[PDB]
Amino acid sequence: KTAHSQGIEGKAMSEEWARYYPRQFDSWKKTKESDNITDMLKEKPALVVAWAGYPFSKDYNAPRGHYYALQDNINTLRTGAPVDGKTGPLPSACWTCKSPDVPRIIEQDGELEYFTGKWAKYGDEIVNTIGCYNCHDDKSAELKSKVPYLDRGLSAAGFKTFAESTHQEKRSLVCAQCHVEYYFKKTEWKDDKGVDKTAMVVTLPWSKGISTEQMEAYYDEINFADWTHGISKTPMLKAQHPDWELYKTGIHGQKGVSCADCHMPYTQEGAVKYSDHKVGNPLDNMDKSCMNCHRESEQKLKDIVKQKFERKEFLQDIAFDNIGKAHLETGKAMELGATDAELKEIRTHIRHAQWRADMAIAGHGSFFHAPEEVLRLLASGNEEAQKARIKLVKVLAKYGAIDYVAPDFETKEKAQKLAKVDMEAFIAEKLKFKQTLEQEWKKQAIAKGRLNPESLKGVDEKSSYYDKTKK
Amino acid sequence: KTAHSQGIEGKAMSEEWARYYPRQFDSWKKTKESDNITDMLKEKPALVVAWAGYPFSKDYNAPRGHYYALQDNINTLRTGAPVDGKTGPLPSACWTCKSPDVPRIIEQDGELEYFTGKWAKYGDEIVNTIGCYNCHDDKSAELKSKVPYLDRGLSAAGFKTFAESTHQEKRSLVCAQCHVEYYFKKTEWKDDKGVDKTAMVVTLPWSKGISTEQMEAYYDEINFADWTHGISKTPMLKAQHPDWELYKTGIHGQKGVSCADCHMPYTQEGAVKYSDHKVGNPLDNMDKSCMNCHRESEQKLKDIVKQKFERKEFLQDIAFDNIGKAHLETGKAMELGATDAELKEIRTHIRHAQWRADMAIAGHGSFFHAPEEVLRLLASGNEEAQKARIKLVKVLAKYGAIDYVAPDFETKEKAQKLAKVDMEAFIAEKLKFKQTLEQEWKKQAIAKGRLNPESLKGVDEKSSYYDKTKK
Ligand code: HEC
Ligand code: HEC
Ligand code: HEC
Ligand code: HEC
Ligand code: HEC
Ligand code: HEC
Ligand code: HEC
Ligand code: HEC
Ligand code: HEC
Ligand code: HEC
Ligand SMILES: [Ca+2]
Ligand SMILES: [Ca+2]
Ligand SMILES: [Y+2]
Ligand SMILES: [Y+2]
Ligand SMILES: [Y+2]
Ligand SMILES: [Y+2]
Ligand SMILES: [Y+2]
Ligand SMILES: [Y+2]
Ligand SMILES: [Y+2]
Repeated sequence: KTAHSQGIEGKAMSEEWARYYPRQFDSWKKTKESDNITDMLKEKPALVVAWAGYPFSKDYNAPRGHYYALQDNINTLRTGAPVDGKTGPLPSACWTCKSPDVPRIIEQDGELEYFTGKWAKYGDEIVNTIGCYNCHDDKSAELKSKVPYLDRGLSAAGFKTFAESTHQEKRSLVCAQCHVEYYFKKTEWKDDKGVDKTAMVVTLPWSKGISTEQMEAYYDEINFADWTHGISKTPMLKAQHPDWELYKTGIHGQKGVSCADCHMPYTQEGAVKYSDHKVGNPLDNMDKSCMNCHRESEQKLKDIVKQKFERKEFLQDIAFDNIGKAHLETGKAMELGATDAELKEIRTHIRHAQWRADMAIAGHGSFFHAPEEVLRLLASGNEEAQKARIKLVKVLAKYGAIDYVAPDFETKEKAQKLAKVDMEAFIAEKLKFKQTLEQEWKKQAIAKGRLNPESLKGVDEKSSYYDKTKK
Repeated sequence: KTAHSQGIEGKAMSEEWARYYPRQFDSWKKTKESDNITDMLKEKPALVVAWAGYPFSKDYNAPRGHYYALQDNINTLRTGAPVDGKTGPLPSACWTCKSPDVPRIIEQDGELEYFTGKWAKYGDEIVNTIGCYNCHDDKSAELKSKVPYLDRGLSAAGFKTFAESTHQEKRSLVCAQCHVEYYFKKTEWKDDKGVDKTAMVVTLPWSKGISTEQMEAYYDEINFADWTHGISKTPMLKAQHPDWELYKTGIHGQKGVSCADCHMPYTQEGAVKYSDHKVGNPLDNMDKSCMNCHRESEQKLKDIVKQKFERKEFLQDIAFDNIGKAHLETGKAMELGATDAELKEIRTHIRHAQWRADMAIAGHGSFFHAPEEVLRLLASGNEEAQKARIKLVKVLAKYGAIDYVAPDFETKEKAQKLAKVDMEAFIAEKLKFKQTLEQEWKKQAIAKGRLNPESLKGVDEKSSYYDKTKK
């Protein structure tokens, strides 16, 4: 048994586990070191055109340390600027994979109630970032999945549930609670007091399997769309960090190497043996993350990984350039009078092209986890995009614009202009929110004893729109 | 020293080495077991359209056992039907990588003289198939490169020559004498007797490096073209088995694993240790070819290799379908009056699209040797093809054929019709050649003591146009 077999008071605050596990706590807090903010819209402006009409066209950055998960969720322009617990653009489900307070609230008020309402609803309750309680039982300290949608997805796909999986499988599944692709399923229900409510439930699109094509069939079957494209009016699908799905069928995944083997390698200091909890870039310490299984040179392995990234970049830029042009050319055809019937096939191609390309790039480590599937997906997506463009030439020609040249979107500024994103307004409104309601959330959370000031150190120094220099 | 330190009389006939190396000779002759003839034009008819106007549109089969190299060189419709030593469509260089008689003749008459004249020139001299003398010194038995163009290519690319390479590197370079991409360089010269002659010299396009793009730049720089496309009139480049080039930068190649490690694995019978000379499919005996370095399941490894082949197939069919359509659409534009100036950019795209796609598929093991580069190449080639097709829509529209639908080529028969290949005539003419001049070549070679009847056992049972049932 553990030294806390009856549980841990205040379990949602990771600091509460420190007295029992100083090593794991100290390494866990070190993800604070990964504070870089890479603005993906700035690096890949084609993404702005791809996501026109959707929140990702406003703000989208690369992943950084777990230490910043909650604050980034608050800072992203995607969550907008609520003025109370009933306003703001996004639902409560947006907190789900950012805090140990989520399982706390779910175990308290239930899954449906948790998924009901606005993101702003839990502003002064969900205040701790990815912690011990997201992956560990507070009595046995054993690995556990705290989100019901994971098992439901696993079962639907023909996989064993978390409880029925091997220990090695669990070392990856704890990550899969969050590092997977999902969608929100509008779910109607009624609470104990007889009140009819509507929940937006996190759902893994795995009922037909976890391949990109199977998920595609899943979404098409239910005629689902995350949004109607702002330029092409195509019914779009948004892929979000399908890290586990892509990893699962990559060679390491097929071999049984777990996320933890590379990202949380075992370490030994003296006679002390434990798992490095500083989840980050495995290449930072290859002797612990790679050289236990590989006998070659570290530099050679790093050069190989770099090559994989370069291949992905090559195909990514091609696919999204054609996807972007397709969206714009469809928008031009629309302006000229093209009917929905004339654009149906084209829009279907675009929907599929971007779903495949986004699934390939949304998982930031996929270029390494599953290189070959990533390249195949980008090639497949590009082909669908070009099929759409070949057809668009004919539609444009019919309306007298065969020589139309889709506008360029090589800078974030130009792309957001094409996507009609009023950044100045969004940023101004966001800053107001941060200076008022956000501070009230934190003040109240601290007053109630749900949040310890210590955890906020250097947590709000950067975002894609401001930089106090370094988080 | 060896038991034949002064050399081997009749060294070009591998049977002559049997008295010294029975083990290697016995395994070497077993490639006779790999007699399957896979008609690639039948399996992938899109290749016929791709090679319209070129010999490969007539006959192109997958590689089989070394035992059949010489006979297949004779049987392929590509070498046609000469009536004497001064006729036939192809040059003497076509024997180069098919027989140990090649180095014999080169060391005798010199490289330029060997590369001068028709393929038919050496019909009764080059009669032994890939043998000991192609890779071994007949005095020391040490590995050697017998073709001067390999070192010239290696040096041009910044690589060490064969003599300066490590033993492990030589275990791959002996294969590279033949398993590489090349082109024929028209070379003018004058013999000792003062006669001006023209040679077609095998040349490795490596002066800018061995990557597909570098070779592409090499060919474009010298404005080279293997042939003018029969349908699109595009200046085409033909890629031929760039096995080593693609392997070199694949992970096994980067790690230093040699061709021999997988294709000629070390074997031990009792106290006897030797290299398995039955060059074939490593998957036939993974315990010798893979399991010495891999600790997983053989079935799992095989399933992974199968997956790689499926990914390659997926992209290959897409790329060649668009390449085929591009050729046909260009031919249609030509029929309508499109000028060379109007088609220049399109033809450049087609040339590059097919060069990249052909480089990706011409090496039959590349899907495994360098999976990621193969997928990237097929994706790149397809993109160039689609760029050509988008432009072709506009050219076709200008001439009133915007709704033109390129004809289908899903069967070898339909494709060869589009490529205007008179198979009946070619096969009839070939059979006549085989029944007359070929038999005379063999009868004379046997009479002169250059060929032993033993080596012909079951060697001429199959081809892509006849099957006595099984070679
Ligand atoms: C949900 C509760 C999560 C669990 C469980 C795990 N991760 Fe995570 N991860 C999550 C978020 C929201 C983020 C973004 C943080 C931000 O503010 O940007 C991440 C980020 C990572 C990263 C990036 C690290 C870096 O760039 O420095 C990695 C490498 C990563 N996550 C891996 C990972 C692994 C291996 C997990 C299981 C052991 C794991 N995460 C669990 C959310 C959640
Ligand atoms: C779990 C199933 C998740 C849900 C539901 C949402 N997010 Fe998430 N988010 C998750 C992970 C594993 C990651 C890291 C890996 C990656 O590819 O990003 C993230 C990251 C973020 C970030 C930081 C990166 C960025 O996009 O700027 C933000 C700002 C973020 N997530 C916001 C967010 C919102 C608003 C959500 C509701 C729509 C949401 N996430 C849901 C996992 C999960
Ligand atoms: C999920 C993303 C995790 C978070 C957040 C934390 N831990 Fe963890 N922990 C995780 C894994 C995958 C593992 C390895 C499990 C295995 O047996 O292979 C661990 C392990 C531990 C252990 C056991 C001893 C060890 O291997 O180090 C302890 C005691 C532990 N973790 C404690 C702990 C604490 C205190 C955390 C919060 C600060 C914490 N973990 C977060 C995954 C995750
Ligand atoms: C070792 C063989 C690994 C396994 C198994 C997994 N990951 Fe990984 N991951 C690894 C590398 C070398 C890299 C590239 C360098 C980097 O840190 O980016 C990655 C990357 C990621 C990322 C992207 C992080 C970022 O761009 O900021 C994420 C989010 C990530 N890995 C998550 C992750 C998960 C959840 C895994 C199991 C499903 C997983 N990785 C396995 C190496 C290895
Ligand atoms: C052991 C548990 C492993 C860890 C930790 C890492 N890798 Fe690995 N890797 C492992 C296996 C079993 C395999 C498959 C080959 C085999 O022996 O069966 C691999 C393969 C690779 C490859 C080749 C795959 C490819 O390039 O497409 C690379 C380049 C590779 N591994 C890199 C790598 C790096 C950088 C790691 C640390 C972050 C790493 N591996 C960890 C087993 C294990
Ligand atoms: C030129 C003299 C060659 C040398 C040296 C090597 N190979 Fe070869 N190989 C060559 C030809 C002309 C052919 C085609 C034979 C035919 O009649 O179709 C081949 C074929 C192979 C194959 C196919 C085996 C099969 O399908 O059963 C393989 C696997 C192959 N060659 C590999 C290979 C290796 C590893 C070499 C070096 C040790 C090697 N070849 C040398 C011509 C020549
Ligand atoms: C070495 C540099 C070569 C030259 C010059 C030529 N060939 Fe070849 N050939 C070579 C190899 C390594 C292979 C096997 C691998 C592969 O991808 O095929 C081959 C194979 C053939 C075959 C059998 C397969 C087929 O195409 O049907 C034939 C019939 C063949 N080669 C004919 C041939 C001709 C006519 C040449 C002159 C233009 C020629 N080869 C040159 C290596 C080399
Ligand atoms: C090139 C394609 C080869 C042909 C044709 C033949 N051999 Fe070979 N042989 C080759 C390699 C790559 C190797 C391994 C070299 C190393 O040291 O790693 C060998 C080796 C031999 C040896 C040495 C002992 C052994 O490893 O088995 C002998 C005595 C030998 N080869 C003999 C031999 C004979 C008699 C051949 C014709 C029948 C023959 N080899 C063809 C490559 C090639
Ligand atoms: C092991 C890691 C290998 C190395 C190193 C090389 N090859 Fe290979 N090759 C290997 C496999 C598993 C396969 C696929 C199965 C098959 O036999 O086709 C191949 C295939 C080839 C082929 C294609 C043969 C055919 O389709 O008939 C050729 C011509 C071939 N390999 C040649 C070859 C050469 C010359 C190498 C070094 C440059 C080489 N291979 C390395 C496994 C391995
Ligand atoms: C040792 C000399 C090897 C032989 C023989 C074969 N492989 Fe290999 N393989 C080896 C290394 C060093 C690596 C790179 C990973 C690492 O540990 O550094 C690999 C990798 C693979 C992979 C992963 C690459 C990928 O999938 O993209 C596969 C699938 C693989 N090897 C398969 C394989 C097969 C089928 C072999 C026999 C024909 C084979 N390998 C031989 C080392 C060696
Ligand atoms: Ca989604
Ligand atoms: Ca060539
Ligand atoms: Y406490
Ligand atoms: Y990062
Ligand atoms: Y130890
Ligand atoms: Y003799
Ligand atoms: Y074969
Ligand atoms: Y042994
Ligand atoms: Y790979």
